[PDB]
Amino acid sequence: YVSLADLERAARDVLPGEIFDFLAGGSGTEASLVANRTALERVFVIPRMLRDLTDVTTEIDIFGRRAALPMAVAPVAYQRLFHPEGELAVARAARDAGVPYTICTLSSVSLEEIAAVGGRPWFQLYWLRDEKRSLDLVRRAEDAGCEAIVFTVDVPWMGRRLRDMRNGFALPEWVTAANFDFAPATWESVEAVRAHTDLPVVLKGILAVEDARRAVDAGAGGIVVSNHGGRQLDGAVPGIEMLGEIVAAVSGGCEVLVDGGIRSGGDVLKATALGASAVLVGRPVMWALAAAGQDGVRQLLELLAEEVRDAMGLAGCESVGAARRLNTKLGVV
Amino acid sequence: YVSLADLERAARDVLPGEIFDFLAGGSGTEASLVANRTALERVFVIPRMLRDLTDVTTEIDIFGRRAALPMAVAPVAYQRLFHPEGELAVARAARDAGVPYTICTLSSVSLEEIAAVGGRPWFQLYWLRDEKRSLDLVRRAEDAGCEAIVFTVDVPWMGRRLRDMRNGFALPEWVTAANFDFAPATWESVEAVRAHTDLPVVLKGILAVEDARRAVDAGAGGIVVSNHGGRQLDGAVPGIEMLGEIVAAVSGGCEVLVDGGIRSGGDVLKATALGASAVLVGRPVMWALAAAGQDGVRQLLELLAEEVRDAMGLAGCESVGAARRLNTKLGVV
Amino acid sequence: YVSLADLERAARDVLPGEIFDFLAGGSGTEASLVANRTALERVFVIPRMLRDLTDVTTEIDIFGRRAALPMAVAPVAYQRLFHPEGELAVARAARDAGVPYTICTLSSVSLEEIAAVGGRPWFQLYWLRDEKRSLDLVRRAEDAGCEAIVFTVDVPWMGRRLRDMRNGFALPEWVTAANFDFAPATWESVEAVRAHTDLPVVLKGILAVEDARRAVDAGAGGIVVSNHGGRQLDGAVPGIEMLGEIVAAVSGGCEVLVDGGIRSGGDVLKATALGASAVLVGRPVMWALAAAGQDGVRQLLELLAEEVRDAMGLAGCESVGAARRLNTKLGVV
Amino acid sequence: YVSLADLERAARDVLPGEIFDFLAGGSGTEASLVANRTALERVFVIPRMLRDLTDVTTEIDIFGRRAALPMAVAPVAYQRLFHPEGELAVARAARDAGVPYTICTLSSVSLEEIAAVGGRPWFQLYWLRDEKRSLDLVRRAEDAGCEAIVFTVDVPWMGRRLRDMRNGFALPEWVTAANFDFAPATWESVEAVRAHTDLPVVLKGILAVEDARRAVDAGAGGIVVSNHGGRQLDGAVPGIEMLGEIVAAVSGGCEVLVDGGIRSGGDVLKATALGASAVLVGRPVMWALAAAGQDGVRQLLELLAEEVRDAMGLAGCESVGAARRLNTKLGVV
Ligand SMILES: Cc1cc2nc3c(=O)[nH]c(=O)nc-3n(C[C@H](O)[C@H](O)[C@H](O)COP(=O)(O)O)c2cc1C
Ligand SMILES: Cc1cc2nc3c(=O)[nH]c(=O)nc-3n(C[C@H](O)[C@H](O)[C@H](O)COP(=O)(O)O)c2cc1C
Ligand SMILES: Cc1cc2nc3c(=O)[nH]c(=O)nc-3n(C[C@H](O)[C@H](O)[C@H](O)COP(=O)(O)O)c2cc1C
Ligand SMILES: Cc1cc2nc3c(=O)[nH]c(=O)nc-3n(C[C@H](O)[C@H](O)[C@H](O)COP(=O)(O)O)c2cc1C
Repeated sequence: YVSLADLERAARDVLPGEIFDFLAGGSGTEASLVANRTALERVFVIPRMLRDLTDVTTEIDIFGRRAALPMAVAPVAYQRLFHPEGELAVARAARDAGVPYTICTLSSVSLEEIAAVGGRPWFQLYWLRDEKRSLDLVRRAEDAGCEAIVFTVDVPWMGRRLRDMRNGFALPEWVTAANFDFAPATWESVEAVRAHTDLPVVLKGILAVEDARRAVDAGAGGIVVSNHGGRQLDGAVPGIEMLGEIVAAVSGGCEVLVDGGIRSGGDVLKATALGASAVLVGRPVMWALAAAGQDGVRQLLELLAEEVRDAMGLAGCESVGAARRLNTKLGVV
Repeated sequence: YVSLADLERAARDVLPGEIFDFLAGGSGTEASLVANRTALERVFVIPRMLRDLTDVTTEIDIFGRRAALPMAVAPVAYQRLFHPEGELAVARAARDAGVPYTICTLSSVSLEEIAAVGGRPWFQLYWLRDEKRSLDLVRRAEDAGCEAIVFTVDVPWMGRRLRDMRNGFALPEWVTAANFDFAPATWESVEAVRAHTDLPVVLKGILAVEDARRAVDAGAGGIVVSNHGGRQLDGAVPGIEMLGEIVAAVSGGCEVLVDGGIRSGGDVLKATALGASAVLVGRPVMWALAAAGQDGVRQLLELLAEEVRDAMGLAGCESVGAARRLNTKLGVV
Repeated sequence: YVSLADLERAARDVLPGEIFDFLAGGSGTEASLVANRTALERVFVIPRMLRDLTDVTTEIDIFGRRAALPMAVAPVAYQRLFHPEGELAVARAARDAGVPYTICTLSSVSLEEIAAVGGRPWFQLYWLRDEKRSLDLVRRAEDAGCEAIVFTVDVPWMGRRLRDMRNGFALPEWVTAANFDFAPATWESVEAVRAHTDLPVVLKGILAVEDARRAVDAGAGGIVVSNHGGRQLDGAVPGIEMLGEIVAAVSGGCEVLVDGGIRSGGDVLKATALGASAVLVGRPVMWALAAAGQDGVRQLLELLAEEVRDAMGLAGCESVGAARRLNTKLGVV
Repeated sequence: YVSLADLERAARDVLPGEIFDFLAGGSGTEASLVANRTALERVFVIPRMLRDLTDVTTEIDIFGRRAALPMAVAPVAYQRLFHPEGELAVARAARDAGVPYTICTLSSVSLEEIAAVGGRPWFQLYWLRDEKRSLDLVRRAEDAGCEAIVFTVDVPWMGRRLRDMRNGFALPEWVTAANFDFAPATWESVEAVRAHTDLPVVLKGILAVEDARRAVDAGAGGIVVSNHGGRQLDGAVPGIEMLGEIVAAVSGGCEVLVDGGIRSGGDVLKATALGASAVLVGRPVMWALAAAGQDGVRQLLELLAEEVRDAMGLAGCESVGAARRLNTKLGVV
């Protein structure tokens, strides 16, 4: 594979169409899904030349640990839909690549099994029925060694995914929510989580500048600027279009991650030049999982690592921090 | 039906082509018809997160009455073209959904029959030959229980609909202007109407900021910012592109509605975030009528209600007023 | 015919392909030819409502004479290429419609014969070999009753029309430059013409703001803001994109006309709302001539008159002067 | 041939597909390759009229010598891939046209043989393993009569050309790096070159404004504003989009050239109107070489000379300096 699009083609061949659609689709007319890509394609980097590249490193420190790239695997529910080893295959590859892996509340393998793989697991929280059950899930994740709580804040309920409606998509009997034997989150829920863990709390799904500021004021250690891959509000702005304004407003008060449509190392460089600390990558990781299991995810992460190193050096950046100081110019496609 | 476009497909199958063209077409090159959609597709919403959604309501108060959604059925002439029950089918469904229905001067069932269905009828006025006949039509509507006079102000004469010209389109003998057994309106006509009814007068077809201000000064209770679905001046700006500037200029002096290309609950949310009090929806209501009569219109209104509730909650809005305080960002499509 | 595009289709059927290409083509990659249309399609009018339209007139006064529309027939060389009656057919139709007709230096019928048709003839000058011959041509036109000298200023030499090169296009033996039995113009040439006629001198092919100002200072009675239909510099800005800035800079010191891609009455309204006094129309007049001779040109001018009246009234304009006070908004297509 | 695109079509017919791909391709998704063309297509020139064109000259003085056009042949490695005479054919045609030819470090004929053709040779440097070998290459070029050192500064390593990867492209055994029997450059490398030659040093591949300023401060005699034809960082801004800002920042302190997508004399005029001193042209020269050897390159240069003269005169420019004072306006395509 020489690009992430090679993996997309491989996954479309292997997966049943309704499962490919569950993975690929967005809500409504898919305007926000397409806009995530349009927005990245409009950004051009202004590279710097002639800088010392003798020790080019793609590593970052985030939430108390080194990561090999400014990237983590995004939370994607129900990974056994894509390959029989599901989350364990992805987590193993992420561990071996030095990339954090986000364990989902709706994982198809229990969070303790995935955490036992090792690596740098984070845990994604969907707020449950009552505060007590939600905090017990956070405590399970912390006891299992997860390093951050990624509280998803853009799902008071799930969006209207018309491909899934039209296909009548349902989970096969062999895929379950393995952490179980939901109610809309509010700022009060965030405070309950913050008060009941020492782990950094990361709010995923922030798009408004004032919500990013409030996240810092609320004690978040990070945010993910995101429209949920275009799967929640159809017509929500792409995270990449709010990133620069959000980075300026928080002015270093928390880590600012972004997701949505990251499909190459050059896209990682664009996100960092707009001020992101790191990106999440969702669908491409599942393409690699579907195409070739653990080895497929390994190959994807090796390719992304090469593309990130390549883009950084071509742009004159010996570190991710230097990449954040690059300027950009919007173009037309 | 899971989107309004499903209804469009259904109506194209059933209607004779020349009737589909009378419904779908615009004037001239159809530049303004297409621009109504382009303009909405360029608007992206910046949703808010983590707000209390325990009592999410789509209701508004307008012109003295509660409506279940920030939406009314736009005036569309000659509804028996689309289904034998015509206006009565649409009015019944609107009444049952809690949505105001606009009775047309050129309705194919008399305004008194449609008003007898109940619900919240408004009456749309085209200015007649003389002031006396025009005021007698207003008085008929008021006596029949209509709640607002929607005075259409963008039709000094009808635009040049080339599809209708090319098709030689004419009304079948079985469709008539049932209120009868026109001259261009001016500001003097507006004053004559205002002086002769206690009902709110709503000027439909305002695009210039100074005409919106003059409408308030003239005693209008509302305006509809509209290019008449691209059927009048070809090259007229979309209403959605003037809405924000008009809302600022009137600064609460009247209700500001918008129409043209509203095709989902997400489009309703965009219109409200740009400052509209409510929208009108025209062609989709006739698609539903053609496809399945009263039950089709009911299904359309149920779908729109679900989409509006969904979009509002995903955007963190427990009320329409909160949706009007959302910010937007223009993108590229 | 219900649009000017109906005439284009008719002319393509009848004309030999190489003659259609001589008419339709531009220079180079045809970037400026296409941009003339793109630019008009981006302009949207903000119409006014509720104004008195009881005496809607499309007439203007220009260069000392009333014209029935804010339009003249652009200079197009060698009209016998398109129909055997050539310029006489076009001039007769223009006279009967009350539209000025521009007689070309490179007309295929002598300027005195075309002027004898009557109407409001203008004369277009290409600067000749020496001042004396050029002034003798101006004097012929004045003696024959031409009312204005349209000095074309964007042709120091002819542009590179690749369709004509590829086709090896040449004039048939039966088409000649009937005024004959060229050198680049300069500001000195303009002064020589101005000093040797009392007729208004109109500089056709101005795009830079400072050249429009210099034209006023040089004693021009008008300018035509134009890129020569995309036939001269490939990459020259469309006239319609410079019009507003030029109208502001001359601030009434001369008439400001525009051409390039005017294809409907709505396009005339756009040009006037951007500040033009009048437009020229070139290719569509030749489509009508090719399709149906004099009667075809008559039908084109009747259609344009109807479209201009329609667009003006729909926009609330009882006169061309009111149309010049309309505002516009740029959109995306 | 009447346009450069005629030569592209000719070269595609003759070259093996993998060699055409090595020539045509870019890195990654080819976003920067396409953007070089998009960016030029968005620029429109505002031509001036009525100026004296009696002595229109396309000549410039650059790096101490007259050139017949504001253009040089860009460095393109391994020209024997395209025709058996390779660099000698191109250099002969450039010499006869009065155009500088850039000899590559990776030329497939030795730099001394190409320099012996005569003309105005420049020499392009890729920084080698150690300073000593790199300076010996500069000294060879200077001893052979090269007039400028074009130090390429955007290749710390080569970009990821996916067409070449997919094709498994490799040099045929009959094509070698004839100057031989690389390490990333830095500002220190530039100073080493500057201190060891009296020739002007030209930094090729500058895009950031501060790197252009630093180039002047470092003693460069010129820069080439360039993204390396979209072959280095995928997502790098087109040089043409940075040119105006760079020309303002250096404020005459060095020559500012541009490359990337120049495909006509009109594109040369656009580059000069944006402030370039001259352009480089790469791929089209190789299309001409592939199509017809030396005579093909001669024909390309004659066509470009005609197109540059044509565009300059149509724009009212009797010299390249006048063309640099033209204004431009961005449009939409
Ligand atoms: C099939 C699928 C399942 C997802 N599941 C979750 C989830 O359980 N929790 C969450 O916060 N986001 C979830 N997401 C959103 C992703 O974390 C991510 O925000 C989004 O896919 C955008 O990144 P991408 O364009 O790289 O896929 C899911 C996305 C997909 C496509
Ligand atoms: C077939 C048809 C008939 C219409 N009849 C009327 C009318 O009688 N009075 C009126 O004010 N507008 C009339 N309109 C305009 C609509 O009220 C509305 O402004 C327009 O269709 C834009 O909304 P849409 O895109 O949702 O259709 C008509 C529109 C259509 C398509
Ligand atoms: C076939 C042809 C011949 C033309 N001949 C002349 C001419 O003799 N003198 C002149 O000033 N412009 C000439 N023009 C330019 C037109 O006057 C006009 O500027 C241009 O065609 C743009 O208008 P349009 O888009 O309506 O065709 C010619 C244009 C065409 C297409
Ligand atoms: C096949 C090929 C080989 C090239 N070799 C070199 C090189 O050896 N040195 C260099 O500085 N640039 C090299 N370039 C970049 C060109 O000099 C030039 O910057 C680029 O092709 C953009 O110009 P164009 O669009 O006119 O091709 C090469 C480009 C191509 C296509």
